[PDB]
Amino acid sequence: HEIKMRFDMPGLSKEDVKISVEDNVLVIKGEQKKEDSDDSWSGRSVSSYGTRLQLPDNCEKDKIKAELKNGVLFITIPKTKVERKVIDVQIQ
Amino acid sequence: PTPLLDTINYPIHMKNLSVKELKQLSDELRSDVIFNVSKTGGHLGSSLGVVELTVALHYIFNTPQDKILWDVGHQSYPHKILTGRRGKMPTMRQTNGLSGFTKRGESEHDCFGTGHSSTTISAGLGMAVGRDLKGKNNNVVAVIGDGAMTAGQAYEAMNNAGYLDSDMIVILNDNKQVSLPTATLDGPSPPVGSSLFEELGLYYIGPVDGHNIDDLVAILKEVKSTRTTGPVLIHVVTEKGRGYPYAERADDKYHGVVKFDPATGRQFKTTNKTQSYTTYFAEALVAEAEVDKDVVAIHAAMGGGTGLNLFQRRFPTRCFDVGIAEQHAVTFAAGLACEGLKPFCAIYSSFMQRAYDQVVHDVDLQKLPVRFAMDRAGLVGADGPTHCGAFDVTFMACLPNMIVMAPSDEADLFNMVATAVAIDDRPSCFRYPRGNGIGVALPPGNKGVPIEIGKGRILKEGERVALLGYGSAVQSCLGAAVMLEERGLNVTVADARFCKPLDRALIRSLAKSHEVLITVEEGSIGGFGSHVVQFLALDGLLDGKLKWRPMVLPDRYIDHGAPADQLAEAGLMPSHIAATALNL
Amino acid sequence: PTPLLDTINYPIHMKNLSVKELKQLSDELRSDVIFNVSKTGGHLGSSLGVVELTVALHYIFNTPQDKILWDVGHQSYPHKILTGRRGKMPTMRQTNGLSGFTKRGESEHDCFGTGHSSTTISAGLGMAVGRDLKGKNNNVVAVIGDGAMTAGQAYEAMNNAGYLDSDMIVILNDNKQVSLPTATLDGPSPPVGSSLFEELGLYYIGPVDGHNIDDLVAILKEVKSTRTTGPVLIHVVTEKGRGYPYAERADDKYHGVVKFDPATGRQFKTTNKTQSYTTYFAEALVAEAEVDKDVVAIHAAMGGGTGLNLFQRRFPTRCFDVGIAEQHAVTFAAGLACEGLKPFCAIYSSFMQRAYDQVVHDVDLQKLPVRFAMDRAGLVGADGPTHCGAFDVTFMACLPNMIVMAPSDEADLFNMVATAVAIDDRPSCFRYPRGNGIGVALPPGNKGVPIEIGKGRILKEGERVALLGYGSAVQSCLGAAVMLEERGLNVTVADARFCKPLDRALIRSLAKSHEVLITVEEGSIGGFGSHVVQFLALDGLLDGKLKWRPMVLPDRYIDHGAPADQLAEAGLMPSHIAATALNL
Repeated sequence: HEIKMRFDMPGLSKEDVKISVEDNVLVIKGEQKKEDSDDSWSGRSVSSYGTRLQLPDNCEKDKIKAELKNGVLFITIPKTKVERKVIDVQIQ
Repeated sequence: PTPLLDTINYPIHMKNLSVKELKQLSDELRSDVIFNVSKTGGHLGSSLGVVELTVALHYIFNTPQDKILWDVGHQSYPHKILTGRRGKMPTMRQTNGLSGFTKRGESEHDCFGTGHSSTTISAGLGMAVGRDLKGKNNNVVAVIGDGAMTAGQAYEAMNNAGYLDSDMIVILNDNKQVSLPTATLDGPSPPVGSSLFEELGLYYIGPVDGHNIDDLVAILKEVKSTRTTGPVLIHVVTEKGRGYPYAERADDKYHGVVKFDPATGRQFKTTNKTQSYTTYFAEALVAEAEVDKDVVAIHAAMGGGTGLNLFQRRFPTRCFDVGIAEQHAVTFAAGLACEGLKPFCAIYSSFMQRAYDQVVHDVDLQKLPVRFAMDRAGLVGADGPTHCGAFDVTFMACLPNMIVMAPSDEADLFNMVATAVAIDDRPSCFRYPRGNGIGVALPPGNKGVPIEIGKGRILKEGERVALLGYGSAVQSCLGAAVMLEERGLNVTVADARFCKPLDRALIRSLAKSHEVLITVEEGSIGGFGSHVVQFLALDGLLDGKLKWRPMVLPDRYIDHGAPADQLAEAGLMPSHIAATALNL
Repeated sequence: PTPLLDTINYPIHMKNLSVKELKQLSDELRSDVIFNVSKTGGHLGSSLGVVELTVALHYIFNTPQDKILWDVGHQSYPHKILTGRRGKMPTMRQTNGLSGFTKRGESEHDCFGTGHSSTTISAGLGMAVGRDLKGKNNNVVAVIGDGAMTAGQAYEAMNNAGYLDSDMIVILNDNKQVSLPTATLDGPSPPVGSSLFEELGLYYIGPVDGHNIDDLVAILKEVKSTRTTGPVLIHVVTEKGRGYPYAERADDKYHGVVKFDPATGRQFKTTNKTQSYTTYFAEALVAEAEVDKDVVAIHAAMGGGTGLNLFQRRFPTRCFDVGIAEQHAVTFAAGLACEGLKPFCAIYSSFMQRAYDQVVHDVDLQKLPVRFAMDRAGLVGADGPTHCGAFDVTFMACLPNMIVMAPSDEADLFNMVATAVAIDDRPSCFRYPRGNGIGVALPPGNKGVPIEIGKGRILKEGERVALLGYGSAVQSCLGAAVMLEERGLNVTVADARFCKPLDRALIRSLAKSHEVLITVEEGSIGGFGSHVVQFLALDGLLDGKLKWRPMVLPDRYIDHGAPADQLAEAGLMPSHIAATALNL
């Protein structure tokens, strides 16, 4: 249904976190690398991952709520229904 | 008031119907389900909210073209109606009649016999890849509720599905998080109040409203012919109890509703003479929870079915809700049992096997202090063998470090809880049936007297022939003498409540005293009869040469129906027990 | 080359150390673990990547102040080192020595004895709420790998944790999705290639690099003293096999590495005379997979430990990877078994109980055609009772509709696979031990001859005394005669490979012919001995009055160590079996 995601991640690393909320695609690059500044702490924690949130309804733009880019990434964007609903992939 | 429904006996009849008449048909379905359930024992509120869906996925997808999969099967009432089983509802849940859940071995459209939560989406994925391996091009739909979203099988299978990209369908239910539970949940704890399953890899439509058949028909025909690629999951908004203004605010209060007044919801209050064991348990556990600090009970959403609501709001911090995940509980028990606490589990005799791993490894290898309350022992009565927990004496009592106890009445029920809450050097387990007895009051009225671990209990005097057993069985053993006691009391009855460690002293005394012995139990043959003869064998060097025949659950699955005839079917009405000795 | 490590025998020693020297210490740990494992049987690559973490969570959190929880226990080598068990590594995995996994009943810091995947985070949550209930203010850490992230207990327990907001710690491992498996996985299928479990309610830090102890120490001290509120989960990047340039590209190839050359990785090729049963199985199943269309094998990531890699890449679409979730498999079996297929499960005798629900309900109530390959029967040898699957004959053989079979050698192994792939009217199961025999070649070399369902097999001639049994046991029964055969062959041996349906004809013939009988099995007492006497009892009316003593796994958990002495410990070296009849 509608699209939502929060990132608890206390001390969300400032290496690479991204948000893009279109129709049924969504890229939510939530990431906790800690590769040099853990939160502000000494650590060579080489890491690699980002987050993906596709959506099984073309995410329309009725209500959007966002709180992010420092320690959380949190987004809520809507739709409901039909015309080829798939999440995490649209396989052929 | 059901015009359209007297015409349909399979979905081919309704294939050309229109949505406007589809809604009226769904309403007729609500009414027919209400009139049918008002006969007996129907898990109402779910199916009441489910009528809509049943309509949709019988209209769009053809069966047995498309292998549809429902949840546990409680909300299978509309499905059965629309699958050539409307005229059999006055016989559902009865003997020789319909099971209260989908049962594969009944009709060509009975796709996969459910009866345990979350045990379906895995089989649905299985059918999906299998049909893609036979080249066939079908659709496979798995319908479940949030009640099946908690357990493990659901999570693991759905992740693996999203991995395999096997073309399949999943259907989630109950947006408002009111669950879809096990059969005999009388009532869960009432609450006062997006599901990202993309990390599980599937496609997640819904929760759409499961209260306008227009919506669903404009979905499964519109996108989800085999053109669909990979797995899809369908959450649905469903007001459980929809269509019956009493249950509409009293769903759990009419979920497992007994034959009720279709006009007021009135149910039978005649059971107020003797209470159920499940009540006889939470009534009593508080008598140990008040006098003790760390007595905690553990349950997997079987509160009403275990009466433990007598325990929860009394001690709002010594009763825990884990959802329906018997595995996560039995360690969350042990995980507390290592804090010196005494956390004790109430979980149905059948529903334990859901967690038989942890009972074997995470407890008995740790010897942690966890007491188990195996509710619904053996013959559950009118819910089919998909709850016949007649293995508890088998899979538990084989473990070292575990103590197995089963009552005879409400007294012995709590005469032992005073023990299994007393001991915390190791784990133990309670095997109490579902039914009634003769119960003296609380340890106030002297019932909380702990008894020696591993001590039996002779309940009758009889020397030409012996008799043993426990669980509901010793009452039947009492009842076994009814055609026996008038024979000079050939029979003695010994409720050797301890299955392991056995009252090795009692059985030994029993052995040489009599010339014959007959155990009995409400379990398959891997339990008491096994252990007793295993002990009889080694002790046998003092002439383990007495005839011994364990009248256990015969090697078969006893169906739903009247418990009395289940005894008669399973060969456990007293006469069967009686006849056994009569041959000797 | 280990300066700092000869100084530490508990974390209090290293409390004041600095990160620069912490790294050197971790390196010394890599080297010491390599030199220790080069003695025997160490699950290397994980612990190699885990050294870093072990350091961090022994430095920051104090024990038994903070109840730390590891995964299955394979990567517990560094932990044991830093917990007063560095000097015992030359005795780990041996008799009387250390277990290869964390074992609560050993040391004050042995927090909760693991041995099965995902069975920990639940107990960690349990300890968390328990300590919050005793008023104590500690930290509880659960370390697991992605290998434990797949199963059910993990998902359910972690959801329930995120619900309860109980202050606790979780630690995930292996960012690159190489798993943390069961003990005896010789090799998984090599892949060529995040969680956001905040929806489950947790807090999810990582995967950070588990290759700079600086990183982790700047985390657990910096945020995760008890000031942390609720549960937290710690994924970690760990190159399994880190620190050993051979396993660094050959982790699974040195994961369960036997005593190897610390300079080249050389291992013992001496086993090339007779192959293991697990090889003797996937070698052979292909001889039925080539001649048949829908023969499919099912495994929960026990490929190498089941040899089924001989099956996977040969038939890239008839061998399936389900992760380590024995539940999701056994129905994904049945879910395929309803498509008329013949999907057949290879799952360890102990690891079955993880799924004993579905075997009871989702199969035997459906009578679906699923054949089980219970690998690692009973005494697993050098991995402790946390794999002693000596219950398979108990929990399975009690079910109606299920056929129980166990081999004697490679011949009978596949003489029966020709049966249990032939029959598909119902389910069946294979109980084969781990070890060796005397194996004639494939059905090419005449070993795939199916045998009558429920037909036993007399293997020796002997009339004063009988003998039975199956699994590895009949070889020992053969071996039982070694001190017996020279007594006029009092002994006959009957590998009655069918446990249910029993060869009721054979046992009957055996009964009256001899004056004594002795069964034997590699299972706890709820199995063959139980069923045989259950059948002996009812058939007993033809004088079931012959002495009978089931030498089964005694009621105890047999530890890790040498399989031969495990037989000696469990009373199963031939002399024990021998002595039994000798009393008569």
